[PDB]
Amino acid sequence: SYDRAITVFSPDGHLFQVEYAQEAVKKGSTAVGVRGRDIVVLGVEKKSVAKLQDERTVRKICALDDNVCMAFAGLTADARIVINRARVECQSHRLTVEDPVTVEYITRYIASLKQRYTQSNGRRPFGISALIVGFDFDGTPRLYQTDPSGTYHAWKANAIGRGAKSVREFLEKNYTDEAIETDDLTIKLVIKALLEVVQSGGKNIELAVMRRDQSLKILNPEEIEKYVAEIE
Amino acid sequence: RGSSAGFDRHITIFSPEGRLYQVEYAFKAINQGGLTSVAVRGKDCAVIVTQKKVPDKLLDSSTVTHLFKITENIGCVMTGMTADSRSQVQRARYEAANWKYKYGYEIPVDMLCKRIADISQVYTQNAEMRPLGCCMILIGIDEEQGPQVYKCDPAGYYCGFKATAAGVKQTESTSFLEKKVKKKFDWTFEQTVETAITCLSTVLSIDFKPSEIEVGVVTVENPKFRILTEAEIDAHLVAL
Amino acid sequence: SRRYDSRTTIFSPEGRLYQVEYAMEAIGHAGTCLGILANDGVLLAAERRNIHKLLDEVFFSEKIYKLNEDMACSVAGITSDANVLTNELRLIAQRYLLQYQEPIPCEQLVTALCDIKQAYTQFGGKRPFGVSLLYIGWDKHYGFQLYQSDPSGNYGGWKATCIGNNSAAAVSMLKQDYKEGEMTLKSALALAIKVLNKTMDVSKLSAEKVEIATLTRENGKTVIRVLKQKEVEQLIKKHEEEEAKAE
Amino acid sequence: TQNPMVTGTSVLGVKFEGGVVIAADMLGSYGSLARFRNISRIMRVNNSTMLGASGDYADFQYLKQVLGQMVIDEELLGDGHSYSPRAIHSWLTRAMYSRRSKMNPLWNTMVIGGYADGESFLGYVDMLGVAYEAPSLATGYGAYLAQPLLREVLEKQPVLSQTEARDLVERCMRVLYYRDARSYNRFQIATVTEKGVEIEGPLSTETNWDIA
Amino acid sequence: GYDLSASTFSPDGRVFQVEYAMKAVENSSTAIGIRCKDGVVFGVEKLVLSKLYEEGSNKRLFNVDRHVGMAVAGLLADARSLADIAREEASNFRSNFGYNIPLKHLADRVAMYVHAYTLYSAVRPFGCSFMLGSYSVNDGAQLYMIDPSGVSYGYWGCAIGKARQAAKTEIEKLQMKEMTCRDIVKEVAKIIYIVHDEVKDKAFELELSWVGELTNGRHEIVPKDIREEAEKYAKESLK
Amino acid sequence: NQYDNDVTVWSPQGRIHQIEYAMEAVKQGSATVGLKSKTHAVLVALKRAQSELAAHQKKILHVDNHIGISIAGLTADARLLCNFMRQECLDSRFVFDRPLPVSRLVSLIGSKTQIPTQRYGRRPYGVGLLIAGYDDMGPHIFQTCPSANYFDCRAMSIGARSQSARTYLERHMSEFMECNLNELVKHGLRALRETLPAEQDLTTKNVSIGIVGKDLEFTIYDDDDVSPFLEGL
Amino acid sequence: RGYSFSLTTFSPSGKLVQIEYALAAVAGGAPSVGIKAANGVVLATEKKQKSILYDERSVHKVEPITKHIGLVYSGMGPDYRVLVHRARKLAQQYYLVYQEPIPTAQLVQRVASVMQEYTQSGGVRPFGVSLLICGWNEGRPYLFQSDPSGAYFAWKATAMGKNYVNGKTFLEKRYNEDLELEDAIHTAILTLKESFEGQMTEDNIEVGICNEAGFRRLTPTEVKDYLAA
Amino acid sequence: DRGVNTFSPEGRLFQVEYAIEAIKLGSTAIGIQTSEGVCLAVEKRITSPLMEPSSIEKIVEIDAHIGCAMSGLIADAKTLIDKARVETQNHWFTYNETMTVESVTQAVSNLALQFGEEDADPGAMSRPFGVALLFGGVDEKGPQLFHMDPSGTFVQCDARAIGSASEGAQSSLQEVYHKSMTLKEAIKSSLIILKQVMEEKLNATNIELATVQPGQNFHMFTKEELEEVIKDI
Repeated sequence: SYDRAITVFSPDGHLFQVEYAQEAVKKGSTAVGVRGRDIVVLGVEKKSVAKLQDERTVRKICALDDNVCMAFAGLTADARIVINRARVECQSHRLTVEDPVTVEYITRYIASLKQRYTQSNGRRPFGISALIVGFDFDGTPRLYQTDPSGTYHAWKANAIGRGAKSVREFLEKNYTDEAIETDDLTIKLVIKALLEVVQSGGKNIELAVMRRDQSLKILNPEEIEKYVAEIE
Repeated sequence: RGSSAGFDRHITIFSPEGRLYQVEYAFKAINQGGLTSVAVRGKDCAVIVTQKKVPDKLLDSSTVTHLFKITENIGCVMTGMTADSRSQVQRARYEAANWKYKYGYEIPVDMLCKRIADISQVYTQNAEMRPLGCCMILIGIDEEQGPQVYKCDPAGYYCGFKATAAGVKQTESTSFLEKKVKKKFDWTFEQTVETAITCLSTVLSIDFKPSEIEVGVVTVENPKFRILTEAEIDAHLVAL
Repeated sequence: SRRYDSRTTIFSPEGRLYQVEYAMEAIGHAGTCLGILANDGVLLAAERRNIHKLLDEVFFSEKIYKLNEDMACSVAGITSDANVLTNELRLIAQRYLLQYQEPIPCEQLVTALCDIKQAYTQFGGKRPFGVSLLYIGWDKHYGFQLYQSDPSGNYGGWKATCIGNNSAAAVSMLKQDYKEGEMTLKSALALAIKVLNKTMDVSKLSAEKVEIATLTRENGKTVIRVLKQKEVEQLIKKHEEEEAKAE
Repeated sequence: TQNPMVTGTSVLGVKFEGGVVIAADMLGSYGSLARFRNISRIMRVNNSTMLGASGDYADFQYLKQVLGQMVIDEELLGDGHSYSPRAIHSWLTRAMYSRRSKMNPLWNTMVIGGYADGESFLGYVDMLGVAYEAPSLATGYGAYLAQPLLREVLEKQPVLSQTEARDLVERCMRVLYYRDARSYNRFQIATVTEKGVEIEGPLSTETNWDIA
Repeated sequence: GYDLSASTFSPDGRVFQVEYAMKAVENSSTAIGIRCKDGVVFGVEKLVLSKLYEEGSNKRLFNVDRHVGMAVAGLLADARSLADIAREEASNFRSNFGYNIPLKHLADRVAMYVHAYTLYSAVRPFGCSFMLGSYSVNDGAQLYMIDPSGVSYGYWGCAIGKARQAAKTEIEKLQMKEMTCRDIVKEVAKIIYIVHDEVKDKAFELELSWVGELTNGRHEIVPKDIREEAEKYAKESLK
Repeated sequence: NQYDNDVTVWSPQGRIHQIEYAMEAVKQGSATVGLKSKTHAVLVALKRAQSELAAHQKKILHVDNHIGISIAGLTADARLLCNFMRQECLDSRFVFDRPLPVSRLVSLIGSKTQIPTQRYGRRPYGVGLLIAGYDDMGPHIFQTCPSANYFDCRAMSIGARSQSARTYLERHMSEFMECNLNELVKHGLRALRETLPAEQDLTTKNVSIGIVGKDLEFTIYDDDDVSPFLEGL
Repeated sequence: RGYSFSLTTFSPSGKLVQIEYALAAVAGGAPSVGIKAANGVVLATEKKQKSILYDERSVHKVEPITKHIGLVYSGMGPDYRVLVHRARKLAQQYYLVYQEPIPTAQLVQRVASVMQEYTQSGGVRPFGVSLLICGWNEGRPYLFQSDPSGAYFAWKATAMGKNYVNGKTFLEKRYNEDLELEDAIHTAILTLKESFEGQMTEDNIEVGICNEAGFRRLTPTEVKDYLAA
Repeated sequence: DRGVNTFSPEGRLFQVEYAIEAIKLGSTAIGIQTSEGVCLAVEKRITSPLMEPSSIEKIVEIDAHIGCAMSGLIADAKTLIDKARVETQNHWFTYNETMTVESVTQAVSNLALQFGEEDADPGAMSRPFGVALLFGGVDEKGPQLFHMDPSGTFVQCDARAIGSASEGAQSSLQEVYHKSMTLKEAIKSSLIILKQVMEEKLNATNIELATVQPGQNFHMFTKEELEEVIKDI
């Protein structure tokens, strides 16, 4: 077995391999998540439409379980590995506890795996950051973020990937009880946040909503265009 | 010519011209000992004469030897690094034992040479270990081929020979033998010892004395490997 | 030994996996392989690179490989690694048919291989596989599907895609020539010759220099057929006639 | 051993003032057959400890080699420390229990007699790891024929001399020859004292009376 | 960079890691061994670095078996490790074949373990050379020395350490083949005292061991009385 | 240069710099003194406080009723060796029902500490230990080194400014054999003091004492229990 | 243990130089030729010894794998001996399961798999040998080449080793699809002769032939006859 | 070039010394031990208003009588806090007793330095843990506070500050700490020193405080109780 230490401390106490992983996340597409009162919204920038590419195969928003779903920025191949591990985990949890995993339970597991790959021999940190969003059994909307370092925090709204700082600055000044009262207002907040980074507008923006006690819904391109016009 | 790129000359990997310098440096180790070995086959005999250098009068000379018995009927002359040599003598002795236990007959000298050369090749393909710096010249009597002199090298190359030499004066010995064998071969007869003794004597300009050389011999009449005593070696040296 | 290790599975100061990027450069020097999805079927058109006169034709195809009874793939990159990945693809398909007794869905087969490819890019200390594959197939969930995978372990479904030499130029021409929803295997087997006639700058398509395979559903059975050289020659002839007519 | 093969019979032991004495017959039986009639089932572990064994003789031959090396290993260190008679008894209890727990027992009941620090040691070890120390020991049929007699004498006179101990051992060996069908009339007597362990050669209870 | 691993030959056919390992043995005090007709006597110049050290600390004469003794030079930690290997090889030989191991076989088997540390980069060559000596009625007296490379040869008188060459001149002026152990012990002490350099090496404790007909084929430390007579003869001879 | 980053690389002068480096760690630890009489072996340790509001650290440890250890170097490596020593002593009292000879334990530590010095990817142990034990051979003081070499000592000092102590010990070593426990303990305390930053004294807070003898199981005297020994200097 | 990291890796231009260097060793090997005729395949190799002190009948370059499959090579003979053993063991594993001689194409694929492993495994170098495998199966002659990379090719005629490019040009102008093994043996000797330098003799060259009867190595005496004409 | 376990010419281990620098970049955490209990305070260091301050957990409970304050790479701590919690429950299952704080600190400090790449284990750690821990609890010995560092060294501290402003809070701590200080006075002293070092303005949402008291269990102060103390601060 290859057992070299890929992730090692550097003078000044910096794990450069973890910092290089975050540079890959910064090269990723922008993913935005706003936690509303009865709706959690996740929207991703469809970089290039490609035109000759089936979109169903390049979706960056997935469902780990019936109550949880996640968006990612960074390497798509590393993400597929993390999503599959979290999907298997949610089912193993339902079998050993007979209850749906909590949003933070799965966020904790995804982070703990992303961390062990930063302190295990023969492995490179995962170059992906995720936005785990769901609804706890109590019905509380939940939004968490994971870093390639294994660090996770809960947020009211966040942005990952290219132009995260710009989008998060926008959400910092445009997030309020007002822009969250209506499910449509929550959706248009994510749309406007991405439109700050997305140049095409509407055509290059995937979006998904998970209302309480309901499966993840992928808004159709026409529905997205409706809000994009109303938000103009 | 000698282009290098990477650890071409530190580990066993191909040079820009596919050369494997590490094996080439393992052939320079064989000549670091300073001794030369000569093996000649005759009509019914195979002889292995080697140069014996007991540097100190405090060293027991009975322990300073390069001739070895792999099996009662297979003999070996080792040239190069002494510790690497004793390692291959042991692997040969074990492979010969495992052979009789699994097949029920003594191993042919060609088959012992191929096994040792196959193990040597693995040191040329793996980078965790250095090749062994030693050459083994094996001699035996095949039931259907008679006298057999085989040599394996640090690269994994093995071949059968009418007469061979290994060590510092390998080239000069080769030429000496590559003229007698051409005329009428190492004059076939247990006195084929004279060709070997004279080859080593001529190349290493020296009139050997009974104690300055070691001679091992296998014959169709007496197939068992035998190390000649100073008196027997003296008889041949006095004869010439 | 840390001195002789190349550290293939590590990041770069800019969050880049260079072994994967270098392998992708290798793929861009291999024979052009184009895939076009039509309403009646899917097609793979590769550029033959073994075109010496003393070569014997002893196989069904050099670049196209059947992995299932309903799936086939073409490869661009290192042939040795493609033989390894094609054998693994065939086992994954057989292992699924054993567990469920149904043919494997196409994207499920591509994901399995891409999971293996991605693992060589994160751990192990070994080089990645320098092979990008174009997969064509039919399933009872999405029907005729074309997919492309990379040494990174990243796959994607496409309506028309190219991999190999002059691949970018091909994707450009396919982009301006592919009519989504209005493509018949005839118009698909026509745009293939057009793209190959531009990607393969080496003279004009010579039939011996190209390989064309089609996957179609005939009476509830998926049929993969490598067009015979006679058929390919007729296609190249029609393209020449059409171009001349427009002149 | 799940099935004992060539076995030895009873081994006796008695501590006296100045050391201990062990006695065993020189016979190995193959199920009723006196097959090997010149074997020693007594061993000098070191200068202060002796060991007598009943049961499988190949299992005893294994212990003689393992304990023999254990002593050679210690005497190569030159540290000034040595295995005491009690330490050898502790190791044998640990060894017999370890094997019994693995369900692969050494079919052997051993009597360990020693002398160190002006103290006499006499310890018993069975194949199941049962071990104890006592003024007298009798394995096999000596547990029913010899121990009763030794215990009677060691009750009235708690401390015996070397002359008394040897006399009682030779008397118990005669009763074992008269009533043990797996016994033999050739025996060895080993004595551990401040001079070390001494083993006496083929002795005979030939002092047998047959008024029939 | 051809001298950083034992898995690398130089462009000249030399493994410099093993040559560097033997430089460590040449930086150690000398240990001399002389074979006579009665057996073998080992002698070591044990330099005492600290006066706060008990007598017998860092001993360089070991008992590898009832009949075999080991003199050592170079790293004592590596030497103690090879004494454990020699002790284990002798133990397994007695358990498998059922007799005292011949010193040639013990030497050959230990030399092979040493040579196994001269072929890979995962391990470093041992930094110690040792002399194994024994005496049996069937084999007689035997003296073998093993080097960091793993070469084993039998000698009539060997010397490992910083003064090996000077010690060898003195040992070569002796008729060991005709002398007896009782007479050799004084000569070993004389040579160790003559090779010792007080100006540089401060002070030393002469360590003496022997195996022979007198010890009945048992390696042992020369009796204190015999060692003291030897040291008195040694100092008197230096005069 | 390229001969001082691995323990499997001999320098051109026959020296492993990594063992020399690990041996520097012990010289970078609080001084610890150890001396033996004819009946007692005492270990005096100069505990060092990280801050004015921090306990010293605990430099003296128990291995078995007959053995105790004073530490110098990496405390984590010291705990790892202390556990190996504690188990080896438990194993001896479980199999032979006898206290493990102190000399034999030191042999085992030198064998365990030598292996990591000849294997690629492994580091020498960075702890120097002063072992004090009583046995059928009397009181014993031993010093172990990161190089895997050990020494039977009449008295020893390992740590920072420990040469000052070794100077005192070498001068007074002649009288230690025939000494009472308090005279012996005070001799050790005096030497540990000779290793103190000029303007500093041996308070009950900065000193620890471990003792073992014919009738005394290894005891670690700390805090007020050191007051009896300190009072009288 | 051993190194678990690949010694063969991708260069910035997307090339594995270690395999390129192994192909340099194959091009510095002694000349080898293979010709697939309509009734069999001839494998001929230049076997020139350094001196008259070598037993030419001791070690062979043309070697049988099964009874219908035979191999020749150009490169490092020690590495070739490893691949000959593996080819024979793979050929026997096939017979033990399907109880039929292994198809020559199946053997070339299985051997090429082992060769590719030495280009992606850890601590090992690629095999510095290119192999020419000839086999008779299903009443058809087969000639395949195997590169150090693990890539296999089917040929009608091919040359390897020193002067392989000029040899392939000669074979291109001489090879005729309608040929017999006897005519093929002559052209193979002529191809080696073009790049021999000396007098080709029954012992300076080694030839092996595969036909419906099976694979065999032409005896020095049989080769003596061919060299005469 | 150098592997994880290479000693410096000063014999210090580079990976352990770079992990200590990693802590100097963490949020300041202060721990004070009084007779009436132990107080643990930490700086949340919130980055954005959109973050949920509750998600930042720098003070955790190992058991009802033991709490822990972390500073440095927080993700690294998760595995260390998991070992502490399992070791405490294992001690309960085996001996039916609460584990002492020194025994919990010793069990976790043992996992540090257990790293390497020489096939040390299948799931062996590759590098040291870049975290410093302040364990505070109440055993049979009373309120106790221990500090553990990435070197595997643990110490009993009456008052200790770990993090970025330790080289300043410790000076302030050594100027306001008295053995007789009450828990309330200690709690106020922690917040005052934290408010000084903290870059942001200390509020009831940007700091975390918890206390272990002889009778009461580990208690994390809620905004209401924090606001009361911050009012006096």
